Amino acid sequence: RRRLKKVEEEENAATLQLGQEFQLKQINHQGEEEELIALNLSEARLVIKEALVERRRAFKRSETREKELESIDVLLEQTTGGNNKDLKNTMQYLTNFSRFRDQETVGAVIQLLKSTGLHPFEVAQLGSLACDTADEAKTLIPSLNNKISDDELERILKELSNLETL
Amino acid sequence: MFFIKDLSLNITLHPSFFGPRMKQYLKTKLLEEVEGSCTGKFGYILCVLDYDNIDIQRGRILPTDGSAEFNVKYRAVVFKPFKGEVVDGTVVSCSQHGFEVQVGPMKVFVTKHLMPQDLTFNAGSNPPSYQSSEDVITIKSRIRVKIEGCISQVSSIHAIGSIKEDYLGAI
Amino acid sequence: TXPGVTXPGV
Amino acid sequence: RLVKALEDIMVHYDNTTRNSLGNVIQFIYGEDGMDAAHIEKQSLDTIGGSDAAFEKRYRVDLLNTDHTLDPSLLESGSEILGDLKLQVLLDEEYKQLVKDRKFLREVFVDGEANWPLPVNIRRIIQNAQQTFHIDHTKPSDLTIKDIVLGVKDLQENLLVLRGKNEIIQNAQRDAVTLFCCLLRSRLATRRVLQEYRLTKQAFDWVLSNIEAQFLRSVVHPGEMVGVLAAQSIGEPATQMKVTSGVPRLKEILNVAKNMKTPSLTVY
Amino acid sequence: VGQQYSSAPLRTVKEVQFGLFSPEEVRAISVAKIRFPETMDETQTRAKIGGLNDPRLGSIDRNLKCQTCQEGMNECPGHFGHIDLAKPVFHVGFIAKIKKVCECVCMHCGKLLLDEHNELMRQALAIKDSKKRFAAIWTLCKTKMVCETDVPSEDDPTQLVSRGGCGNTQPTIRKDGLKLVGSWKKDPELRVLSTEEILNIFKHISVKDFTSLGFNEVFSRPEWMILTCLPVPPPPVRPSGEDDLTFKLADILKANISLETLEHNGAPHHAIEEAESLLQFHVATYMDNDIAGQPQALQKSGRPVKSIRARLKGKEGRIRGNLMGKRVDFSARTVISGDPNLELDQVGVPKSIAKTLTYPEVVTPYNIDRLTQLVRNGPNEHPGAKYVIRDSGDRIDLRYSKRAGDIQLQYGWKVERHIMDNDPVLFNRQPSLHKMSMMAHRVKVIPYSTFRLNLSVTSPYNADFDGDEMNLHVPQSEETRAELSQLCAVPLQIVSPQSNKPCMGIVQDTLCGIRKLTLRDTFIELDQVLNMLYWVPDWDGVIPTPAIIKPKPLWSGKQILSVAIPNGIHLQRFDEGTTLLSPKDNGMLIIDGQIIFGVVEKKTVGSSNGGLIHVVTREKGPQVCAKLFGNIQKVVNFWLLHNGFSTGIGDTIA
Amino acid sequence: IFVYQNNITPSAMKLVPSIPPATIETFNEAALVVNITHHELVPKHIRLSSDEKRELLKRYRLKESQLPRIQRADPVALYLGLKRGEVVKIIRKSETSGRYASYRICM
Amino acid sequence: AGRAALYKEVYNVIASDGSYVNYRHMALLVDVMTTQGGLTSVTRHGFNRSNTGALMRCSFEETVEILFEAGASAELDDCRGVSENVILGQMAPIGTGAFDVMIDEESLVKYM
Amino acid sequence: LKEKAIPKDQRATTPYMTKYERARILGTRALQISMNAPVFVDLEGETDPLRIAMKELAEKKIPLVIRRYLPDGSFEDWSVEELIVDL
Amino acid sequence: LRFGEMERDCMIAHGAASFLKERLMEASDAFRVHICGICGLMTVIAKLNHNQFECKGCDNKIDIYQIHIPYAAKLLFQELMAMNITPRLYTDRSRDF
DNA sequence: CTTTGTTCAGCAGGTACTCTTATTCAATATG
RNA sequence: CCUAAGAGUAC
DNA sequence: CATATTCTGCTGAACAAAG
Ligand SMILES: [Mg+2]
Ligand SMILES: [Zn+2]
Ligand SMILES: [Zn+2]
Ligand SMILES: [Zn+2]
Repeated sequence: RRRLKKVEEEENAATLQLGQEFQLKQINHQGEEEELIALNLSEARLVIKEALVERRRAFKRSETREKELESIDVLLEQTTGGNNKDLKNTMQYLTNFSRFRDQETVGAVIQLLKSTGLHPFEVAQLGSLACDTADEAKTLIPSLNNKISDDELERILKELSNLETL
Repeated sequence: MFFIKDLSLNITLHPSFFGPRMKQYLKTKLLEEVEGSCTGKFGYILCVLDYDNIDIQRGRILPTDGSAEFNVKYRAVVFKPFKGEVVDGTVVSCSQHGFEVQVGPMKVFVTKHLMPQDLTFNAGSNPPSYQSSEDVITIKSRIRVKIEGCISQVSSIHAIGSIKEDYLGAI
Repeated sequence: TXPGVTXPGV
Repeated sequence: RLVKALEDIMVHYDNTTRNSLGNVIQFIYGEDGMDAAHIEKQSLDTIGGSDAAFEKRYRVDLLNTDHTLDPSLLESGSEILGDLKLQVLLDEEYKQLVKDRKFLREVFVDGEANWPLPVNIRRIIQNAQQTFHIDHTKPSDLTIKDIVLGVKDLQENLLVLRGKNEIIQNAQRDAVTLFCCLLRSRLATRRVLQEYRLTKQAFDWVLSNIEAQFLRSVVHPGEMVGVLAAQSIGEPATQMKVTSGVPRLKEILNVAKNMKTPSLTVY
Repeated sequence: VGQQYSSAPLRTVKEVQFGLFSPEEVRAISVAKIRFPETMDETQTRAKIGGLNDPRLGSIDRNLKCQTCQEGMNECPGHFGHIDLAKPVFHVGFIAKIKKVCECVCMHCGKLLLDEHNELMRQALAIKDSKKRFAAIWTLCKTKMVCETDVPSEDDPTQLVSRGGCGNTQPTIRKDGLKLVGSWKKDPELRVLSTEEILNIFKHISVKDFTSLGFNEVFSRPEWMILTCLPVPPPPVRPSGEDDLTFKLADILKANISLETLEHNGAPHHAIEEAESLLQFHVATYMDNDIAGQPQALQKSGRPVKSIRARLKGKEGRIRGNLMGKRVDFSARTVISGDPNLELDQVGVPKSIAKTLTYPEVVTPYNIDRLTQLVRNGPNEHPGAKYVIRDSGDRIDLRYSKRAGDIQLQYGWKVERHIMDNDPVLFNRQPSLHKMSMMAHRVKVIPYSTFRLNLSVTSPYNADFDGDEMNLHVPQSEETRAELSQLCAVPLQIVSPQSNKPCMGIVQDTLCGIRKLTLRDTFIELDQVLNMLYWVPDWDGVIPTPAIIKPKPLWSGKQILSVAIPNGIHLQRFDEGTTLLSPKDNGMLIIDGQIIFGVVEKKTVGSSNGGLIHVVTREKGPQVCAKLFGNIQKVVNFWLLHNGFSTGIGDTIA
Repeated sequence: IFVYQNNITPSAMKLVPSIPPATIETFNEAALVVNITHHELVPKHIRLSSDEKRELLKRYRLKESQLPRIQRADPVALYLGLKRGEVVKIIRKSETSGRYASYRICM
Repeated sequence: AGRAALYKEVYNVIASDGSYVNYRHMALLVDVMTTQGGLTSVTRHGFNRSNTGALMRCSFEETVEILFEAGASAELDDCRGVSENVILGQMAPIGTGAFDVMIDEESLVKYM
Repeated sequence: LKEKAIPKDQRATTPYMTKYERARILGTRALQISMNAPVFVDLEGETDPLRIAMKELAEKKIPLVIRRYLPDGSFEDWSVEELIVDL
Repeated sequence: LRFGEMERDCMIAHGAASFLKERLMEASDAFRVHICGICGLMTVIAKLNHNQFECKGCDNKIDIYQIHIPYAAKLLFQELMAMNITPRLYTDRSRDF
């Protein structure tokens, strides 16, 4: 409720203290509750590209890194206007650190991490970080300690590194 | 990291704007106002998803004013950094106090106190960089940084990162 | 009473 | 004091009369849901008169000669006699009129006939008579079945509460029961065919105007009936054995335990 | 210019949450610590820093901005200061409540006396509303004068269960002025309960205990009823000769400094107690100067000091004298006079009043021409405009702006112009006991110094013309104008919900004239018939065939009056002894808008149910009823003017 | 129902509330001489079942407290044995309409 | 029956001098006075004593005491009453304010 | 708000526009017309915004909906097009 | 002229809410004041030209609203605050009807 | 485990509007 | 400019 | 020689008393 000025804990991914508005379940615009899904770098990049191309088609009706950058710059200039410095920086950051190419690989990764039955934030971080070994991932993400077996995490990171392209 | 969240914004429309293109005006004014914006509550707001049909609802006339107050609900993509989170980035600048790394739409400043003693500043090389015994970190160099602090700023945020932990630094 | 014309009482 | 007490009373969109807290004061405004300004004094013909007079006024028999009707009253004056279904309609209509007579005699112990009711049926009947030029000699084009079914449908169309559940329907019937009693008192088969001599178009026009006026007389949600009542009570007090007038009103509103003239009535 | 644009979102207050200031909240919101009782420094030209008029609390001079918000006196709401009290004092408005709370909580261990183990405590705590809960808890726990560290078991009164009680003896607590005295049972020992120990016992009350007493965890804890920090209101609250609140705050600071010096330098407990009592009295009289028994804290001028409670309560207080009812602009008041030649819904407005009262008309392509013409006319002639409100908020006064040249109006601007004909205006006679005593009329500008209203509309107002004054309010927006014309219009108020009968009728000279006109003796020649027919504005233009054709064409009064009655009206009232034929010409029969028979008098055209007014307004609408009022008044007044009526001493002689 | 002659000793009043669901109702013979419900001022009172109360609150969108209140000491409430929370339907011969049905909740 | 007797008393007072007031006004008055299970007097100790909002209650009588009790009890005022909105200077939810007027984009486009 | 909104197919309020509803529609529409709002009716020379709003309402060309609030907070959306103006 | 209590009562009886509001706010005293959603108090330092809103104590700068209340209402609330009472003004419903 | 039998308890007074007239602590005391 | 008092007008 | 302070209306709630 009001609680006047209520004290709160400092956010910490190690403790997974995301926030009161970043809880696991969120009420959608339809009135029901959905699990808070978190997008990895490639998944978020694909979502942004789909949104921008859909906006471009709506306005119209009413791979290598360099050509990708040229195409995204042209599409960004064509679709939206100015004051997109943050958007441009985010887009170039995503294209530079693009862990995946297209829909098939990101879908396979997301369904595998769903089958892992883990926290959405942790699986998104796993899909974002290109770790190599198991203990390395554990020390990179403190929230993974005492949650999954060492062999399973190591093998799933092995398949993720296998799915790495270019 | 990147998330998708359900946001809502109140828009006040003047009586002169109730033409057949009212939906277009509302959709355009939602943009240029929240696209790529920054706030402490949700971090950065980058783009709006599902633009084909944004929920605008009915819209209430403010009494004695005539302006209509719409509560437009939409899906937005956000980038809120979090404490103790490892993320990739690109070095853009170095200085005496530390170096700035480009992570998405934000610049994270890692101070000289948050590096191992083997890594030291070097202004002799042009541009000035940070050189260590085994590796060197220069401009436009990929580096992984762990964010451990977030500072709210005006129309932007400057987080605090580190590479002191194991397997942190240039790849 | 009232007041006026508390209560009664109070 | 009265205005401050009643300042937050309002008629809401479900016709209940609620204060600021949402507490129900009346489940329907004025126990009939009617705007006060749309109420006129009208006479209930069923409650008054004698049983013989009541039968002569309302009872119509298609099979006997004591309470038969003149065949020249209506077009089918010679074919209705000997009918069974139309006699059933008359039987049930007169039974309903008798029930209304008993109910109204129960409601008003003194048998008072003139009471305030929303829609003035008499003026509607006179307007129809003057507009359609009732010659009072040509047999009426109306059929008795038409009269009965039209009255039934008109009662079905007098809606105060629009809900679609048994509670709201029961409340609607209870809200419109008295005006339905008046309507049946006025728009009877004998009275329509003989006293007024409506035609088919005139009868339909009468039904339409009654429905329109009743739907117009319903109280409008958002009416500030509390301040209206407080003012309508306080203002007459300004114009003003047992205490009366301003001191008695003072005593009543204060609910004083001690009163100047505590009197009791024994029957 | 009003208030400039603010980027903060605009919302409407949905809920008001009352409570108490925590001392830390006062210290957090305060922008200064007031220490010096002097309002002005030694220079006597500036506000002393740290004084009661600290510029951080708001600017006392128009020439200077507020030191905190850097805004003018127009914008600056004023920001509170804080006085850190040397010793805690009782809040005058809560002492009784405090006397109850300390009577419900053990004065040593700080716990509620009767826990749920008591039989009646389940009933008491089950109450929902906080006030009733606290009333029950007080009326049951006042009689208990021991903490009861060991109570019989709830399951059975055989074994004893020990709760968190200390077993001490609670004192009987009374109040002697502004202090509480406790008497302990003799093993009575009387001593004054210091405010510090009461605050200490309040702060030790458990959350569950004081939330069962009605207090809230967040908004109002019981220990916040004790004043340790005084929130100093800004100079907007006490504008300047200083205000009474300023002198009271100076006295409070003086007492605080005296107590602080006495405590620091060391003093006998007599002097310390005297200073503490003086501070308590000053604070209490600052918040409430109408304390029973205690003498009023007089001002320097020997008069009682106006406290905050005095400022709020009463007819002239804030709530009743400035919020429920306040003085409003765009209102006029003057003597009224009768005008039989005005319509029922019209009110006569003096030309000067119309030139003063103004309405803002939004400039639109549909009314640019006439608004421009009014702007050209200026405010010194009627009709005209008095102001031009620009879209930027700047206001052009039509006076002194003629030198710069003609003003070019733009769409969206406002022309604040004189009220013209057909402008809906609320019109009132006070006391205004009912809604019919406050009705929307249409302006008719007239060249005389009195309001002019129809004779028939005086009855709802209860207005005569023997010196009565009436009020005129002008709506300043199209929404208010429209709802005023569609809800409060005079024709719509003809039938009163007060008695479901018309409230306006034909009265005074028109009623006598209409009785004299409709007599069977009254026959009207051709010329007077033509004049009377022309006086009916909606007369269809056909001369009715005379009631008598030979040997001389004569129209009866009923025939001419029936022209005023609208077509399609049937009325049939039967008086005492009347038949279908009318030997006495009483009763009333009107068929198809023609008076068949009956003398028209109070029972027909007066404000009675079933009369002509009621029938017409229920058959043809309120507008036609007002038209009937006008037509009847015009024709009857013409006939009475050309016929004459009087009264004298001979009328009282038998 | 316990029907007494003059009065009950208060030492017996305290033990009147027995083990639930058993309830003891005390009535005075002098107070029971005249049946108040036959008075023309007293309208028709009908206790509502739990389903009927639920339906009433559902159809009118009411809460428990928003209903008109009837004390659990009112002579009619004692007459019909109303317990707290139960709603009585009140049938009244109104004069603007023939029948008016109100509802009062026991407190 | 107490409410019926109260209405009869009020009607007798009104009609003692021959004046007539419609049934529904006095019915509303006597229903308000008897809606709490007991006869509520039209006074500060009567209607003014009800959890109907601190701002409304104080505007009648004993203003400062009502404010003090509301502050001590941490009352929440929902601003559903006329007096609350009058004090706060906003459109009361009465008459024209008993509803919200809104705009239909689809209908407006449907016009042209 | 999805729970609050009573579905259109089972609204239970009067289909007739109330005097207060009509007054507020006329006031709001006249206020908008005064501020150069688009007109959806042809004008026959009228210049008063109030009578422009009256002409708009007479032939049902006002694109507003009444959100009638029930005492419990639930509301019904009645379009001015489907409201019957009998008064 | 005094638009007293019972004139307001007559306007309430007429059902004209907007005219009553215009009488009590625009005609007499319309005051725009800033509050915050954390504490309903009017202790919001609002530098409009610099476009900075800050409520000290709550330590917030992004949760500020503006309301239009009569200056008499603002003075009443400030006197209540001076009298150790918090008239916290909240612009959203925390309880259902 | 119930019985009477004295003594103290707390205010409000209708709605507007017009005008006039007096008055802002006295003076002894110290800088 | 404030406060108080008085006189008066319409109910 | 100039500023500073010394009429008109009641029922309970509470207190002493006790077999
Ligand atoms: Mg007079
Ligand atoms: Zn300021
Ligand atoms: Zn204790
Ligand atoms: Zn705050």
